[PDB]
Amino acid sequence: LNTGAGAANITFNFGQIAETVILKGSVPFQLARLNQPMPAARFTYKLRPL
Amino acid sequence: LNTGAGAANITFNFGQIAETVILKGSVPFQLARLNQPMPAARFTYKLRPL
Amino acid sequence: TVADGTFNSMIMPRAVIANEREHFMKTRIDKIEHDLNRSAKQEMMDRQSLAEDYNALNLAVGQEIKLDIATQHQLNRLGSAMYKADHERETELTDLINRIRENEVTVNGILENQKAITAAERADLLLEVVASTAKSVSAAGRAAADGSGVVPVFGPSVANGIKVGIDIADSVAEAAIAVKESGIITQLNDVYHAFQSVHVAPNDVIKPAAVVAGTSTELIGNLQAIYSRLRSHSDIGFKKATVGDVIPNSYMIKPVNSTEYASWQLYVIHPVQGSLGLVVQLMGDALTYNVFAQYGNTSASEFGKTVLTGGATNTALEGTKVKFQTKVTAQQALALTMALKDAASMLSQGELIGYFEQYINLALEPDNLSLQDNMHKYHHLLTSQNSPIDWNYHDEEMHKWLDSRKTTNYDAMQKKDGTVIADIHIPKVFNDLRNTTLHCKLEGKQTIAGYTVYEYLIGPWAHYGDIDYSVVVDTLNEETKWYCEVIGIDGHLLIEKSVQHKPEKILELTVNDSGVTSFNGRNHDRLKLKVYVKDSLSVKVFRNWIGINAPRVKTKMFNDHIGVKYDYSHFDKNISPAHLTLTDLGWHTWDQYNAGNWTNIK
Amino acid sequence: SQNSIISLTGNDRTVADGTFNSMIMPRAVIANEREHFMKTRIDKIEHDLNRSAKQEMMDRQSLAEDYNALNLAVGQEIKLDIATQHQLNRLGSAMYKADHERETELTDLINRIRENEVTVNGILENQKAITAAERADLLLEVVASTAKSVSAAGRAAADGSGVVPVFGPSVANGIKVGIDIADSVAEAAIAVKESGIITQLNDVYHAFQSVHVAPNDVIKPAAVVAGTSTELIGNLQAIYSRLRSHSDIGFKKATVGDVIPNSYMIKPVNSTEYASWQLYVIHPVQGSLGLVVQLMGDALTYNVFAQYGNTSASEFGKTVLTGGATNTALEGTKVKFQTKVTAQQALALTMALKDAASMLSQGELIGYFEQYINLALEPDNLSLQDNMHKYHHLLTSQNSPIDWNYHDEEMHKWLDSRKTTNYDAMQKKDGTVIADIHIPKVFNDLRNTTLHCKLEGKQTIAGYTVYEYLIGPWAHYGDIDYSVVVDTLNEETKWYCEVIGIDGHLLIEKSVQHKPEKILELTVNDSGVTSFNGRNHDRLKLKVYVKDSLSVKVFRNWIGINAPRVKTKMFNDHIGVKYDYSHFDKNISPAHLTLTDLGWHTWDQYNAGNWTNIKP
Amino acid sequence: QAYSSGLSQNSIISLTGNDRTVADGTFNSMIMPRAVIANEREHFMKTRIDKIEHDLNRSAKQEMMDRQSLAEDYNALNLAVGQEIKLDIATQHQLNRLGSAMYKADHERETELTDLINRIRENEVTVNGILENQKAITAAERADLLLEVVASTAKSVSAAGRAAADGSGVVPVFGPSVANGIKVGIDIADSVAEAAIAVKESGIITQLNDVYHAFQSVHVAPNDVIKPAAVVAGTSTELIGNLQAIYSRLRSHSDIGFKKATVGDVIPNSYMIKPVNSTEYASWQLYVIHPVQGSLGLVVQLMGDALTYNVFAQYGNTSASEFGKTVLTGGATNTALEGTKVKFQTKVTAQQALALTMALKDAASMLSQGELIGYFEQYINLALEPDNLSLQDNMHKYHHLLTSQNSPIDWNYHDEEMHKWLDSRKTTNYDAMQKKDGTVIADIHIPKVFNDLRNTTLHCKLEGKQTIAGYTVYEYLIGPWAHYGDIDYSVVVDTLNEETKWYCEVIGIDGHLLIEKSVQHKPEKILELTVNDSGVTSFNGRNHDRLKLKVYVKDSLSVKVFRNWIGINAPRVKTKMFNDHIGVKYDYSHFDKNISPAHLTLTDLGWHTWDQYNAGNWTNIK
Amino acid sequence: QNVNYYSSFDEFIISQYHAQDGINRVSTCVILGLALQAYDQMRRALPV
Amino acid sequence: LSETELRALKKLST
Amino acid sequence: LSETELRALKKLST
Amino acid sequence: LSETELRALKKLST
Repeated sequence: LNTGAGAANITFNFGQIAETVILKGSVPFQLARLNQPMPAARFTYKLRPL
Repeated sequence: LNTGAGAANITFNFGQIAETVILKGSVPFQLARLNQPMPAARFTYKLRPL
Repeated sequence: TVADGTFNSMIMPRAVIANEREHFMKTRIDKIEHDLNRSAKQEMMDRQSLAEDYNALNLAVGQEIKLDIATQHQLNRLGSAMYKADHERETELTDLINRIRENEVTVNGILENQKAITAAERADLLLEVVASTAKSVSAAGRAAADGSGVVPVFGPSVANGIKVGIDIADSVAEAAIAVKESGIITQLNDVYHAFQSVHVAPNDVIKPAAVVAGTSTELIGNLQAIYSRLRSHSDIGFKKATVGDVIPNSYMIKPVNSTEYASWQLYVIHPVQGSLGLVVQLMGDALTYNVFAQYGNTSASEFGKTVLTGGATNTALEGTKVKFQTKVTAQQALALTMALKDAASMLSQGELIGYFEQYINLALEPDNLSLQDNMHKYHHLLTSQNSPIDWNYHDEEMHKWLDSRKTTNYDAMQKKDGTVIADIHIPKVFNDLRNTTLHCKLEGKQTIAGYTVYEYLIGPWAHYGDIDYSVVVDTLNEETKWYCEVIGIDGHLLIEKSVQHKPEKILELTVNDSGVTSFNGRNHDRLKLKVYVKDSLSVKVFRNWIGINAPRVKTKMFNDHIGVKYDYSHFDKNISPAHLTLTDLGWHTWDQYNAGNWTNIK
Repeated sequence: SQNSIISLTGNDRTVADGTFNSMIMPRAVIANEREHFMKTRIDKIEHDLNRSAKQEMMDRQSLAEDYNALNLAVGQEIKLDIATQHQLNRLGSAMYKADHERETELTDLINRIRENEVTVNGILENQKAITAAERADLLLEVVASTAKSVSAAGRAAADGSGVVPVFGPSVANGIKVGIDIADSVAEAAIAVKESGIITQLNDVYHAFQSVHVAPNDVIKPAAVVAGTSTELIGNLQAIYSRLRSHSDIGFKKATVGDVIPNSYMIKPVNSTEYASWQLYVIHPVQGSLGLVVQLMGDALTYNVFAQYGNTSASEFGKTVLTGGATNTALEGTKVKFQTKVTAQQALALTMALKDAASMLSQGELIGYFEQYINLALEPDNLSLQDNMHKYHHLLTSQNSPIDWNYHDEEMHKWLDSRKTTNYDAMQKKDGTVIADIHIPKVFNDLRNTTLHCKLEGKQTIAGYTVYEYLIGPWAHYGDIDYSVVVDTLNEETKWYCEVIGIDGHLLIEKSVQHKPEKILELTVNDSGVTSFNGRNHDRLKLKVYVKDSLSVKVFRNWIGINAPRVKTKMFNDHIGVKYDYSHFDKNISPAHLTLTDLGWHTWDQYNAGNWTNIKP
Repeated sequence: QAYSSGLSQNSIISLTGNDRTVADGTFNSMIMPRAVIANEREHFMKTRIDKIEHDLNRSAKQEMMDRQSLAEDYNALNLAVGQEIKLDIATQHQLNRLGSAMYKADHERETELTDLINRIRENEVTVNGILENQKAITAAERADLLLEVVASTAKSVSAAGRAAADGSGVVPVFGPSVANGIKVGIDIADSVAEAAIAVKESGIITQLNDVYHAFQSVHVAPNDVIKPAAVVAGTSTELIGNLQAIYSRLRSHSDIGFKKATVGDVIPNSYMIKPVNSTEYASWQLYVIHPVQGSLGLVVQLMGDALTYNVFAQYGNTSASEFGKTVLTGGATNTALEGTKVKFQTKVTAQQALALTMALKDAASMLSQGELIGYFEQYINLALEPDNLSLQDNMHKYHHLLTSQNSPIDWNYHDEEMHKWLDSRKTTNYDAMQKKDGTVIADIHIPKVFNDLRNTTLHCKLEGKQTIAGYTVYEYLIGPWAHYGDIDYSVVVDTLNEETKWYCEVIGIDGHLLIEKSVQHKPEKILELTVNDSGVTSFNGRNHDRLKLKVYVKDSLSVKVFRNWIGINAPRVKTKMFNDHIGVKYDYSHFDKNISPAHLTLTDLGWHTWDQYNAGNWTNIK
Repeated sequence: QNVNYYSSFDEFIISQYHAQDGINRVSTCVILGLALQAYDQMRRALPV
Repeated sequence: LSETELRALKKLST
Repeated sequence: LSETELRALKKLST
Repeated sequence: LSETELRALKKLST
């Protein structure tokens, strides 16, 4: 929950051991790697923790 | 290194014995043979010394 | 009813940018349209009169606008045309907002019960239940209904015949300085040759606004939010010419020797009215895009940091480059790019190329109904609060970047030549479009008892401070009396001046950080000014900020528009100056007047 | 082969792209949105070049003074201070100028034919195998016509200003549409209400575009079966009589208080499928009959319907001519367009296309049709073009399948009834004062209304500029008055007016500049013929000679309101009575004029040439 | 035997491929050239746009109103008997409208070329480096680089860019627009009275009406010419000489085009013949181009995949055929083919049309039939260069060959022959009409004063966009001269103020002359010059090929300059070639200098040399 | 649709003969006549 | 010049 | 403004 | 009519 004036950035660390992680959101959201351009909002993300 | 006002032309002669010469640059550069149009800047060139 | 296939090729969208004759034909009618309404011979004539009116405003030292200098006159010609076209669109939006509010019950029924139909059909239905002046949402109909002011500005025609190379060497004589002021530097000449303004009609905006709207209040808020973003980008476009840099040109890269089955296209859009750019790549049936910032660019790269990604685009492709000028905003172009990506499988390669190029060059919506709906849905998303792009952050950063460039260029030129030469070539007064002291010539098509009515809309203000409004009236007859009416929510104020050929101050207003003013004890976001003149020839209105480079009000968004609602229903009512009496002038609230007669008090 | 019409694509119905045959294939201007957008922009540009909205606003005050100075009776005054009347005058004045110029060019063509009737008769009789277009070229060369091209490109080049079709949306730009009074019978409130039109008139203008047919179009149908010069001239006059009557009806639809329908095309919502069908509904504003064309596959069907006597439930009236079964309830996208051809011209191509339905591809059928309706561009297929002109003559001739006189008369009665119904309805709702503002009863028909025609002069004789105005032909009978307004830079000037008849002319000298001056009063009988100095005439020529002129205007006024109509002349009526217009060309030199020269003088008094000095 | 040039040509790759037919629904199909004359929809749309541009800049209502003022100005020049331009006559007024518009476009093009020379000469070191370093790139690419190192106002060589950069005054003259509403065929029968002659003078004959309906002027921009000029240029001097050589040929053709209307003959019309019922894979096209501004014509035939062309002289025809002698042959062309005829107006010169025809002939095997049709018709009808970069360069190389000293066509011989033939036609038509009608009628319809564009007394209206301390600067370029004799220049100034103080400045190589007149609404003679047989004049002791006139007016409304030759039909000067331009060089860099009338004292007026001034401050002497 | 109707086969064959490309139209009409001759005999024996 | 402008200008002159 | 109109208007004022 | 032309013409009349 964000109570600030502007949009915030939350960093997620899933380690390096797990092979695949699937992220689902209640609403479409934006996720990108560190220092990488943000994509358009979407419901589901398939990521490699490494 | 170019310390002059404008762009400079550097002539490369690789002899006539070598069969293939491959040129790679730190940044994309322009290279063309004598009396040939200069292409767009590329990282790598494959050349025949003959 | 199976066809032979010849008809389907005729309705197939065409590659306007790639085909040269199509690109030659469009430049010609855009030049003709600009010369039809803005004549170079006429503009050069009114230079002397405009210079006198600007000098007669009695501006403070360091804020004077000297039209005798060639650079300032050229920037005024661009600014006045750009500000005029934006002013009509804001006036049309205010009129549309009024009509929706009178028919809220009928509008609400349409929005609730017409979710199935297309966006264009919903817009046509909405414009019919309201008594809208323009009831066509098609591109052909919009061109017919468009007026003279809203015509886009053609840059190359503006910078024609202006002397560029004037060389005075180590001479400080008054005669030499006078010759120097008559010319413009080469940099400004390249700026105008790559300048084309884009002004979006309210009828085009209603389709994105009504695509997901459920109530009349939401529809009005969506319309206002889009025009808040649209007006902000128009300011950035004018400031780009004010600084001493050269604006980039949009271009398309095509293969030098294209193949039938292995062709590719790369589009780079550099909207002058915007803070972000778009790069679209078409390789086969795959479409990729990247949104990049137009600020912070180094000398080596023409692209700034990319803020939104839609794949991988290779801007180092080798081929022929064709320059073109966009007729849509970055948000409008991005909306189609997202829509085209989704429908790439169901669309032919020729359809992908034709639909994209027609929209950027001619502002033509695709004939496909499914494609049209998705684009307008994406247009709403990009202009909403949940937009993937933080427009406020990028608009503010572009403002900061442009200010730094002006200081760097002015200081660089000051060292090379001097202070006097730097001021001629880089005027510091102009700054932003809404900051600049500008005039808006008014057209009047309504006559009440021999008095022609000229309408001007004060605000909305993107800047805060103190603002003064002045009116100049030219008439054929001597010793006339003209009246000024300023309309608000509570009432109107009537003024009689009876002075011609000179500016006369009619209003002084104070705007706070929220872009609202206190007019007779009530908060107003905008006001309507009507000037009544008998046998008029020209009526001009000047606006002026007391200080230079007024600070900017934060751009309003959807939530800000629904939070506070202002009534503009009173802007339609007018008075009859022929029947005015002495007691009628002054500030008078509606409670005093009888119903329908706003000229004479009870 | 058996078919005379040969499709550009062969029997395989495939034409390779980039080949010459594909390059010359017709284009679907209506169906293509790029093509439709381009045509609208060029049309608007042409209208704004010749007619300037900023100029018409400035000239409003000058025109209002002139109309009041005519001293018209109560109930017949034209008040241009009212916004509704000013908008109606703007549309009517441009409409009448275009019709006037077309009539003037027709008279010159008739004179040229009669001068070389021996050569013209030889061309018509000897040569019958050539097409209509080729026959027109030979006739326009044998006669020394100023315009010698029937091609669409040559016509547009030589069309000139004043005949450009009026663009409704440009006229309606910037006018106030909504004003409320809220029960305020006051001088100030009534003055404010008079400044704004209502929504109905705004919608009428956005669906308005006039059609004016050049004499070079009329000549091809006229000479398609003509065998003599008299038949050629009689056919030319018969077509233009029908065109002028339809043009009058077009203006009357704006005066009566209802929204005119808009022509549209219905095409399937899904593009690029197997099933292909198109429906065209043409509502000609300048006519009394409409057209509905349906093309399913290679099958073409049409239905001609009456534009009068229709209930609010159905836009279409009764069907007066049938050519198949057409379904107007088809669902799809609707694209609105403005027709640039008359109903007869659209009908002529529909009959020709039906005959060659199986001999042409669908793209050819659509492209040829849409180019004609939306651009007035005749088909490039010469065989198809010849058949269309043959049907155009048949639709005009006495053997026409459509009784045009009956339908035109019904349209006039229906429009008059609608005006009365709308006036009574608004009278009850608001009041007499408001009703008169919005539905003026003074305008009525185009040639019945008091109207002004600005004149352009390119001929200067000894420093005097000649402005030519053609009086007549008249479609109404009664008493008519003509007035002239002359604006000149000089403080004091003398200008001359001349009226040419069959035998002699009348010379008038006047001095009053800015106020209108009455020049000629005439009485016209039920046959549209006036008695000008003992000789029956069907039209007269009025020439104004002004020195250092700036503007010259001619005002036409009928003594009584709603002048009764004259039955439209047909081919048999035109060949019955012949009038000579060869005298409309001769001029006079006001500089070399004496007091004895002024007045009514017959030709016998003058010498050969020297129509100024009366000494023989 | 067809003419064979050994010109080196780049290889050309077609969009259609090996099978020589484009695939359906491809990007190549969308960028293919397509016919504009053959298609009716395009040939109609382009005529409408061409007419619109003419009415925007030149309004018939304005030009009709200015007739009274223009007639007074010509009368006030006090010309000798037999040399007076009487604009009260309709035929003379019509010819003046054509002459004034054509001369204004030619003057503006010459002005831009003069500035382009100045920029090149200023940046000679950088220009010389580009020419010798970059000899392998295309001609269009060389032009883009050259226009960038110099601070050219128009830096675009693309067709869309050229159209935008072009302004009013260079728009081609639309002939049908001029001849609209003018009375034709006024008939007075055996009447010699003053009233009858007054009516006769107000009309024109049918022949002049036909001439105007087939007239369309062609004016080539300097940016178009820079590409042919830089194909083989090695130094800056060669490039400038090539630029001047091309415009010398172009200007000579413009004078001939005006001379065609002056004579009593009707001008031919360019037309295209196409099959009545075109059959796939059996189509053919025949193009006949009669350039108004030229001495030679072109016939191009496209049968199958074969391109055949013929260049025919436009002079010496016996009226039995519309083609003169053949000067250059490129095959066998059959002009007796039967088919539909379509009339068009060419927007390119004969030298430009021939260059593409030669380039297309060499590329016939490598290009499909449709590409040849599309590229030819686009260039002839719209002046649109082919998108094929290799084909465009080949066209420019041929364009240089046709203008160079080693051209296969002797342009000087044919241009001179056309002048002699046109003079004979005027005498024959005048004598024939002097017998059938009277001498008075013959003078009205065939005026002797109108000979050619740079011989007839013509006016040129000046446009002003530069203001120096309240004074608007109007610029007129005196010269170059194609005729030798004595030439007088007059200036007409109209100002809203009752009393006005206006100045005239004439700039030469060494110094400038400043004059003050203070006379309104009447011509004032400024300069009288004597031009020798080589086209140069002695202005203050030095040879000048051209001068610059700048007029300074306060609160100006219209400034007109009148050019007048002492005797009618002034003898011509042989057209300069590349060698002539290289041999003698004149410096035009001083034409950019300006003065400030407000800061002018009485001693500064007169003739002063540059050494009397400081750097800058050319208004006030030391 | 889009055909003409004739009272007799005599009228049909003569009308096609006088049309453009008549010599190759009558050849088809003759085969139609023999087809119609077979149709008459077959249908009279087997009425349906 | 428009007719309104010419008439107004003439009145001013006299 | 045309030169004809300007000269005519100048004469009226003077 | 332009503003400068109208202003100049009014000066001549007065």
